[PDB]
Formats: sequence, C-alpha cells, structure tokens
Amino acid sequence: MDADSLLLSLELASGSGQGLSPDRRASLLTSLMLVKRDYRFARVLFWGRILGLVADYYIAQGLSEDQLAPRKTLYSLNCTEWSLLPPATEEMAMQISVVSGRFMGDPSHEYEHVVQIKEETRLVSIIDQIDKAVAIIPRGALFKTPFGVTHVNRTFEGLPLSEVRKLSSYFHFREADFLDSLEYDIPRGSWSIQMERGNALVVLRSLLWPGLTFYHAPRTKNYGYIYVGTGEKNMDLPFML
Amino acid sequence: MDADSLLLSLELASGSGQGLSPDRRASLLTSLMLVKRDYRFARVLFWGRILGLVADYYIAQGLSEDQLAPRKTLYSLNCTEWSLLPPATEEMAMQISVVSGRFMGDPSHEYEHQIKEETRLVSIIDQIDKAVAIIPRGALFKTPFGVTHVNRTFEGLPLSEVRKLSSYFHFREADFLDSLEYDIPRGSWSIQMERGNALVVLRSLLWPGLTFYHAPRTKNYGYIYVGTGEKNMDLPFML
Amino acid sequence: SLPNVMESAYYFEQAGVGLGTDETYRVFLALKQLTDTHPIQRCRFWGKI
Amino acid sequence: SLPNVMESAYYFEQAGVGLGTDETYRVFLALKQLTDTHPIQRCRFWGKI
Repeated sequence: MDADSLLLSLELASGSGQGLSPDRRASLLTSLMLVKRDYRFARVLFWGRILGLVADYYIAQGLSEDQLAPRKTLYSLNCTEWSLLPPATEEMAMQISVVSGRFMGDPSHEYEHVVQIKEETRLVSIIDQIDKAVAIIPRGALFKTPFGVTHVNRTFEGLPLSEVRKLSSYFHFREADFLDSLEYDIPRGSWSIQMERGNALVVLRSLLWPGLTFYHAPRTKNYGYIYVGTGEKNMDLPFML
Repeated sequence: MDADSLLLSLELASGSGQGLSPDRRASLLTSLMLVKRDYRFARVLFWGRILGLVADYYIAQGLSEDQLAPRKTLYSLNCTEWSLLPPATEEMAMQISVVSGRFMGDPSHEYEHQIKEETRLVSIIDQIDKAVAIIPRGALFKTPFGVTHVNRTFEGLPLSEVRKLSSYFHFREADFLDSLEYDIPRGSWSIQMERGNALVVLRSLLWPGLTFYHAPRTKNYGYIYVGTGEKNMDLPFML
Repeated sequence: SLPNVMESAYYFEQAGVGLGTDETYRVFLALKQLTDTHPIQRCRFWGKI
Repeated sequence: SLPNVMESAYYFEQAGVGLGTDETYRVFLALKQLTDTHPIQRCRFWGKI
C-alpha cells in the first residue's frame, strides 16, 4: 500500500476485515512520509501488520529508484518509532525453519531449537518469504526496459473486467510482459478472486499466507497489497481446495 | 464529486465541515449508480447540497460524452428517488432576482415576491456552475473533434502551480477554457492545503459552501456545494 | 429489534477491525430487512466468514 | 480533563458534520497536548472557524 494513499486504500473497508485504526493510520501517514524524508526512498509503502501475541508489528517498505530488487523493509511497535531491518538472505531463511508459531511482540525475544533464533531474524525472514510469490503487480503496471526494469507505467488504466477473473492478468513482485504470473505451477486454486463493492473492486486473497489482501479498482490506477494476519505460512492449502 | 471519491469521504476531509453522513453516502453510491443506469450518462457526479429549513436537497448532474455539454441536473430528498430537473434558462435566472432567503426543502413551496422552489433550485444550481465550478489545468482537454474528454494522462498538478489560480479552470463554455484569475472580486477564491501536501482545498467565497479539492500528482479531483444556496454579495466588504 | 451495529463498528474501527462504514451500514440495513421479514427478538451481526 | 472527541466525532459523522475521523483524531491529540501542557479543569473542541 502506497504511503500517501492508505486513507485512499482502506483494506478494512475493502473486505479484508482487519486493518488500521484511525490512530494507527494517522501515525502511519505522517511517519511513512517522514520515512521517505530520512532514508531517501523514491517511494514508501506500508507493508502490513503481523499480529503476534503481545504486541503488533507494523511493517513498512521503502523503494529506491524504480526496480524490484532494492526493497528495504521496516518495523515499528508504536508506528512512529521506525527502525531499519537488516537485509534478508538464504541463511536466515533456512535458519527460521526450526521455529514455528505466532510472533511475540518483542524483537529481542529469542527462541530455542540449541540454535538461538532471534525474533528479529524471524521477522525479516517471514517478511521475505511472504513477499516472494504473493505480492501482486497487476498486468500493465510494470514492464522491462531493455536497460533495466524501471518503467513504472504512468499511463496505466487498470485491468478491463474481462481480464480480471482470469488470474493471468496479475504478476508477482519477484525478480522475474516479463514477470511470472500468479499461474506459475503453484498449488492450483491458491488465489481467491472476489468482485467486491458493486464490481468496483477486485479483492485477491493469498491462501498460502492468510491475511494477505491485494486489490485494485478496475479501469483505474489504484492498486496495492497488504498483510494483516498471523505471519505463518499456510502450507495447509491443498488439504482444503 | 465522483462516486470513487464519495467512497473516500473527501467531502469531509477537505475541511468543509458540513459534508455528508455515511448512511446518505451509501445511499448516494447505490442510487447514483442506478442513475447512470436509467440515464445513460457518461459520468454521474454528486454536486453536494442546498441546505433547507424543512429538508435538504441532494443534487447530482449527468455528464454526457462531451463533458462541457449542457448537463442534466437531478435532485433528491432521500438519496434514493432522484428527480430530473428541467434545464436552466436566462429567463428563469431573471425571475428569482426578487426572491432571497433560505431554501425550504419543499419543492412545491411558493414565494409571493409566483416563484416555484424548483425555479429557485434550478437557477441557483445553474448560477453556481456558471460562476464557480473548478477543473484543474490539464484535465478536460479539448479533443480535435470539438468535444471535451477527460485527459486520461492528466497525472495531477505539480506543487508549483497548485498554489496559483491560473492552473484552475471552470466547468462551462469559455484551446483552454477560462482561468480563475479572471474572476472578480480579487481574492474570491481561498487556497488551503490538507494534511501534508497530499491535497489542496479551494473554497468559494462568492458562493460559500463550495469546496473544490485536488490531490497533486494524482487524477483525483472534484467539488461539492454543501451550503445555503445563495450568492454572497457581501464578499468585497470582507476581503 | 436490532443492535446499534454502527456503534459497534465504530469501536471496531477504534480497534482496527470491521468491514468499514459503507459495508457495515449495508449489513445493518440487511439485518433490518431480516427483522422486518421474521418475528425475531434478536438480530446480531455475528460475523463475516 | 479532555472530552471524548472521537465519540462526539462519530455522532458528528452520523449527523453528517465533521472533519472526518482522521483530522478529528489529530485535533484530539492537539487538545491533549494543550491539556498536559496547561492546568485545565475541562476542555472542549469548540469548533473550526
């Protein structure tokens, strides 16, 4: 969700069912635009909120000049108090496999396997394994220039209604007319496409990670994705569908 | 305002204060969608309110493919039944010059100064739109066929001429249409900003109750008149 | 015989949950239709699955 | 010392008047700054001129 547009982009009113209170949303707007000030991102986007158990982590992203790679991620327990996370990598992705369950509410918290897993490492890892293969770019928002993927489509007019139901008009945010569609030999039926708000809103739900809500207004250049959930992977999907 | 914007409740975020209630907002969304159904308007925009003494008029106009074409004005008293008003005339503008005061909310009401309340409503909405109805610079470009369409790459206004009245045009006949800065008394438009620089608010002073908004670097714009429904002739004393 | 679903939705918004004002008022009117249709002592917005 | 600005603003929304929840919550926080700064028995959001 683009930082300037959470008051425009209401997941809670869109049918996500969980989201930001006005206190939180207010703190997020001012604190995210100041996050743009401090660390010179070209764009700041609110990522979502991991519920946890004791305290709620509020997560934000910051993008450099237009590319899919430089995706810095943030966290805050009191919205305004933003702290830059370390970069993610395969070592921390592997390391958090030995831990399961809900997030706590304290970055200094440590688990036991005896390998020690900091809550901070769990946050950064789970954040990245969320963003790979759920974060939607709609068809047409981005293309690949021959000199690099920048090409933020300033002329984007949304998706026509015929293309919306198909699931092939939605691309991932991963480093892939150039990206991998949501049909990527993933578990079939892993996406719930919903026509909401009188056919003026397409609500997509990631069933590999419940709480992930993505939407775009049809025929319009508003789109964004947000994670309001538990933070654990729903591997359990193929038992359901 | 637009239906998408009616969902956003920018009527109240602009600081006009009066705005609309959420019950009315939902009812307007449904009924303006079906006004676009029953009348095949290219767009259906909520113009705001004329605040009366017994009831409040709820007004929306119909935009054809040509956005500057003479547009078909509607009214409602309960957000659901939309009644189509007749078009306005110079003669009908001349009749209500003897009449002043608050609207009544009863469209059948008669004034002895006879004048129908529909006459007042139609000519006041007409006079407001001719005098005051903002569009930003770049939006509503003239197609070469002699017809105006919404500039689909308007892309907002940058912050440099957001502050200037020259970057703001009217919804009427005058190739660019008619700048605000050729509109007297000088200073007849207030300029204000929302939180951050996310949105600029323009408040009409000749016609209080109008609050045009605009998000810079975004194609989200619109205006509503929520007010008394009379011209503030008192303005040059106050400036 | 309805509850004040909007007051509840207001507290829900304070906590950061609910379906938003628009959809919640729509559900409130639907519950009003339920009360009109059936002779029911209660009609509570249980949830949205 | 402070009033419940948000309950009032919710009823304002129901009546139709107000600044939206966002700006009203800002005004509530600013009133709290005024209240912890100054020795105020009772405070009230008078209006926006």
